[PDB]
Amino acid sequence: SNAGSDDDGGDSPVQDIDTPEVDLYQLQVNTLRRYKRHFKLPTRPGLNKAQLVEIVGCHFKSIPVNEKDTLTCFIYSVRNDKNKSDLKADSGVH
Amino acid sequence: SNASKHGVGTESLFFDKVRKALRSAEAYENFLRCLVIFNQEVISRAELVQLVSPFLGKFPELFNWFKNFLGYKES
Repeated sequence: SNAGSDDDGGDSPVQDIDTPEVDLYQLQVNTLRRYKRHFKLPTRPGLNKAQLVEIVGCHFKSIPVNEKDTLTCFIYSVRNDKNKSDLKADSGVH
Repeated sequence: SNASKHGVGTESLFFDKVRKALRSAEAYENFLRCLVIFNQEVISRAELVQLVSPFLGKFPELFNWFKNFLGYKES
């Protein structure tokens, strides 16, 4: 009948793939901790690799993104500075 | 406007491939999420290429394009 719900009327879209899943365990410990530091994820002391991946993955599944802008940022930075170091402290906490 | 016209060309080709290959909306979002965290100084270069391995790694031409764009030596 339609026009009564916002659900999908195809049951299953055209996709023979189970949707590729991202392995976050491959990432370096430093990378996962960096995610937690840059996104500010307060955690308990004594974190391990598996712990990081779970926390990172849980938050990684909920990242707001925009095609045009995200592509622009990617294209821009990579064609300019491929991972710039620039060692500088922002917040003078101590 | 003035994006994928004269400036962006082969990049748009790449992204079209990625969009068409991943097929899943959330999977393509995943790719873009890898992009934003890379942009946000979170993940390293190789970390970026490696992360999308289960996605773009199936497609040699596509993943190689990605490597070539990132300047991925590994040599």
